[PDB]
Amino acid sequence: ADTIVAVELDTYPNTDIGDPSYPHIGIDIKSVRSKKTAKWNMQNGKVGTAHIIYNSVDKRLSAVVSYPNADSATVSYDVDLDNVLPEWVRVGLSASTGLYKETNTILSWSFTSKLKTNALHFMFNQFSKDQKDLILQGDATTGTDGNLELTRVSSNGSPQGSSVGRALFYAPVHIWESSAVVASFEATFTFLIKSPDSHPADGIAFFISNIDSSIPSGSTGRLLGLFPDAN
Amino acid sequence: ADTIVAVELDTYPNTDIGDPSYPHIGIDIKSVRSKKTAKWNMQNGKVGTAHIIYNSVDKRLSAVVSYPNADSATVSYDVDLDNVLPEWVRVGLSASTGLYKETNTILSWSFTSKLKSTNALHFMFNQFSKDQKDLILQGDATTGTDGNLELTRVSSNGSPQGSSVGRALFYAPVHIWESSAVVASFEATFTFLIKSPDSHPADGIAFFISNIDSSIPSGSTGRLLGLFPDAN
Amino acid sequence: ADTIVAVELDTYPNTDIGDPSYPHIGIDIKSVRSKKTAKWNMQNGKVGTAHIIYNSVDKRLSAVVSYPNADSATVSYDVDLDNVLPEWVRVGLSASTGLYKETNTILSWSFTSKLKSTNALHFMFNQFSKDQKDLILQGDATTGTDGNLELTRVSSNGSPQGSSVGRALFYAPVHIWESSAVVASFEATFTFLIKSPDSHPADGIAFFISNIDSSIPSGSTGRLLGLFPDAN
Amino acid sequence: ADTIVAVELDTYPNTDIGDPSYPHIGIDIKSVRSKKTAKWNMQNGKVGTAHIIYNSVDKRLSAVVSYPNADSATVSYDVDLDNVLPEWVRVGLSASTGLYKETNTILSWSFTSKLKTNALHFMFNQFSKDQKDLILQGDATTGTDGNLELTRVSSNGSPQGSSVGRALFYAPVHIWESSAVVASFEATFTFLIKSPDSHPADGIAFFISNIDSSIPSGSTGRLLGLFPDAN
DNA sequence: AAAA
DNA sequence: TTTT
DNA sequence: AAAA
DNA sequence: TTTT
Ligand SMILES: *OCCCCCCNc1c(NCCOCCO[C@H]2O[C@H](CO)[C@@H](O)[C@H](O)[C@@H]2O)c(=O)c1=O
Ligand SMILES: *OCCCCCCNc1c(NCCOCCO[C@H]2O[C@H](CO)[C@@H](O)[C@H](O)[C@@H]2O)c(=O)c1=O
Ligand SMILES: *OCCCCCCNc1c(NCCOCCO[C@H]2O[C@H](CO)[C@@H](O)[C@H](O)[C@@H]2O)c(=O)c1=O
Ligand SMILES: *OCCCCCCNc1c(NCCOCCO[C@H]2O[C@H](CO)[C@@H](O)[C@H](O)[C@@H]2O)c(=O)c1=O
Ligand SMILES: [Ca+2]
Ligand SMILES: [Ca+2]
Ligand SMILES: [Ca+2]
Ligand SMILES: [Ca+2]
Ligand SMILES: [Mn+2]
Ligand SMILES: [Mn+2]
Ligand SMILES: [Mn+2]
Ligand SMILES: [Mn+2]
Repeated sequence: ADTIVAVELDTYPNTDIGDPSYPHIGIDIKSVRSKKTAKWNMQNGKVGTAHIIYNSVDKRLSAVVSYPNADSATVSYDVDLDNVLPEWVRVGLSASTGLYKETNTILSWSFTSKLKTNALHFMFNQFSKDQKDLILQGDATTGTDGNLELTRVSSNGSPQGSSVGRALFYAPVHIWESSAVVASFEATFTFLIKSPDSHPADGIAFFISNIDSSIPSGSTGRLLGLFPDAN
Repeated sequence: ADTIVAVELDTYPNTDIGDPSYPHIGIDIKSVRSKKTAKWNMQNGKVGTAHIIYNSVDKRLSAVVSYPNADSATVSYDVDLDNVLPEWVRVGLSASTGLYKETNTILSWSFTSKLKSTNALHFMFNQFSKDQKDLILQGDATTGTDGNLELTRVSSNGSPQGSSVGRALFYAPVHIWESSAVVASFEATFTFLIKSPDSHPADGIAFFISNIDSSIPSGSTGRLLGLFPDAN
Repeated sequence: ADTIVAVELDTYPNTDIGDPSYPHIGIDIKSVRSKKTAKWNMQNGKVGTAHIIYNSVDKRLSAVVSYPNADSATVSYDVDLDNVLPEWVRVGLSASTGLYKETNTILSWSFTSKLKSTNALHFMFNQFSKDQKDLILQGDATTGTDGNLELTRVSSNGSPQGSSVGRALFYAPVHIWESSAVVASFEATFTFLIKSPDSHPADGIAFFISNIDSSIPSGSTGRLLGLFPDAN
Repeated sequence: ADTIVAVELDTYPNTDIGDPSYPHIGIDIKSVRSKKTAKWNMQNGKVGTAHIIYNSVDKRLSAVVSYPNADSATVSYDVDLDNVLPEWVRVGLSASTGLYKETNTILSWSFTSKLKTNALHFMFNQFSKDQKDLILQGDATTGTDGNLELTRVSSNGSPQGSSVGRALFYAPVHIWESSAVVASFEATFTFLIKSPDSHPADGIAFFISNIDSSIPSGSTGRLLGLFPDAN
């Protein structure tokens, strides 16, 4: 299948599949059962911020998710992405809903990759009606107040259940080389998760994948648009 | 047909199509007949450097080509690329040979594009791998040979072949202008090594912005530099 | 005296010194009498944005000032800063009030300078701390008030004071031009909030490049914008 | 005294002060006795490259020193620079010689700092005769083939013993804030260490210090222009 | 995350 | 460097 | 880093 | 908004 490494902003605890009993951030390595998690105090309708970092030296994938005027959440997992991912990858944001639902609004996404030096950088602070350096998969859309809406939102602004959508940057990234001195990537995105319901689901993920990655069929809900099963 | 705006490093004067009677740098807008040129003192087998710049304010496309410890060459043309290009483009390097030949070696290529309605794209190649998947290679272009980009065919001994044409396009489309936008800018830098046995080299290198789906137009070896289907 | 090149956001028309009879943006070169101006539709209490650009190729200094969902203003002047400025400079924001007054609030300031003989300097302020040690604060300028830079004096209730002048210079000198150099460029962006009770605001904000040792010239409140010792 | 955190490229083993019996790279925290070291195969007269990285998340200071076509060296030490350094600092390169000598030539120096976002970046690939965004201390000089020569080199190109010199970037850097989400810095420099003698000494360091840092008197040789004593 |  |  |  |  697809090979996936993601940082999940999981809003809906699924204990059936190893999620803690609380909204959490996790590092996922080729499984939705996160290799490490941390408690995350998600804030309904507040604009939040995610930072994902990694290098070839420390080989440590870390993330930090923040809101204005509140303690942030942070998770870290030592993994050699030489041993998980192919040298060439695409990077993306994925989001899903199931029985329960939420807006998965992205307001900004930036990415920097360095490899010795070769460099790639992009920054989206607005998203146009037809954003041709993005590959939109499933329910993802652009042009709605200059935002990226990963999951379906009706004309009345109401979020839909059983939705899944991703956004991949068009150009493949060189993420690791055998004969390389230093490699690093940084990712930042701002998100707005809103539910009128007292159960928000299912969350957002930054993800690196094989270039040809697709939404695995039925990967709505707990699977967050990343995984075909919950192993 | 393709819509093309290029900065040509033209090494071979083609008088049949308006090229001056000397190696020149020029701005080409939907034609190989440059809108403006300048004398260029090309140095056979010396590593040279090109800088291309533009913004939505001055709407002036300029370029500067340099060698170590020698006077540079410069050309400038006022053009609104809002009126010339589609909003969405790919950026590339093209090179060709014909009857006469030269190595069209690229050692480095960087590109920065910024657009405030800030959105930004930046890439920098200082080495090129055997399989460079964020480049679309067209015709004879190849990567992996001493970490370089070889736009036109080169034998095992580095000896250049005639009647060759190749381009390299960055994979991701670029937002180069928007109607509802305050400031847009791009800069491009690349280093090149043009080498010929004999003091008769051809045909040159170009930085080019095109429609995303741009391909090497049929027969566009030699004078046409991998950009133009005819010489209008 | 100080050697000054500025882009003025002049809110108060001073006819005694050649200002047009409207709020304007202008290029000032060693004089408060702008070398060129343009009408500027200032918006009282709206967060606005300024972009200043220049390169050694076009040798054209341009600026663009914008508000949300409204036509921008633009001004451009051809000047060789090789002939005007010293090689080594400091960059700054200046603001002043006189008889009439306004908040001169800066919310963000970024600067990029590149010079190939590539040498590069980049800074970006999106928040400003209580003690910002990579800024040299001159006169009434202060930091820490809601993470902003307040160039001129503002009461506890945000009410602006008259007869105020303040500047903020980046601490490190910038290499803005070299004799033996191929390409040099700088860009500057800052966001500002100009607010007055009453439709009579004064006196405005400027991005400025100066001799490293530049100080607020004596008496340079009001029309002189913290830049000029007299109005020549 | 001055507060110093450095990555030392130590070419001369001083066993009297805890250096291993081989040329090494080390992390120094307010002492020349490195908190951690690693074997370094220094190459006489070859242009080498150093990378220093750190973030507020992993709070891990790492470095990697490389030459063309040879295995690199890398060292890492977990330290919270909130607890070592002041919020405001200057960054610099220091080099020294003693009884034994070497050219301490710097050909390039770049630095990036990010703090949430506020950012500082500089890159020197050439150094002019009068480089006014550098504070040169002791024997450091610029203009000699566009290089930075940290220690004294005679008119005949011969390196001098008992030399010490540093180069600090002019503008102070915000390296950590109490109420901050993410902070990172990256540093790259290329160096050319050459000795006609069979004993090269004493090495090069990237260093962060109090803004007002000075060459401690007699910090030639083993002390590398950083430390007043060898505790 | 709160009630059965 | 060939062709008018 | 090599010899005493 | 005052002064010619
Ligand atoms: O502090 C945490 C508050 C979250 C609400 C507490 C849980 N409430 C709850 C559960 N728990 C079992 C979860 O599995 C059933 C839901 O499965 C479907 O819905 C989710 C959400 O969209 C999705 O991940 C699945 O794939 C599937 O579509 C209940 O049954 C209940 O109520
Ligand atoms: O013995 C000294 C040789 C020096 C070369 C002289 C070049 N001739 C020349 C021209 N105009 C005629 C050029 O046409 C050449 C034929 O064109 C073919 O070759 C070129 C080079 O690859 C290519 O551009 C064409 O498309 C075609 O393949 C001058 O003005 C001048 O000098
Ligand atoms: O009741 C409606 C009031 C509207 C204000 C009218 C402004 N007057 C005016 C001028 N020219 C005269 C301006 O001189 C004002 C005195 O100058 C002092 O105040 C200003 C503002 O701080 C400052 O620039 C000076 O340096 C000095 O402090 C027009 O053309 C126009 O309109
Ligand atoms: O594989 C490693 C090869 C390096 C040479 C082997 C050591 N040779 C050596 C020593 N060892 C004792 C070192 O302390 C004496 C030198 O001290 C003076 O010189 C150094 C170098 O410039 C400096 O760090 C000190 O501060 C002082 O100036 C010898 O005595 C000998 O020979
Ligand atoms: Ca879940
Ligand atoms: Ca030609
Ligand atoms: Ca005025
Ligand atoms: Ca030592
Ligand atoms: Mn989970
Ligand atoms: Mn031509
Ligand atoms: Mn004015
Ligand atoms: Mn040591």
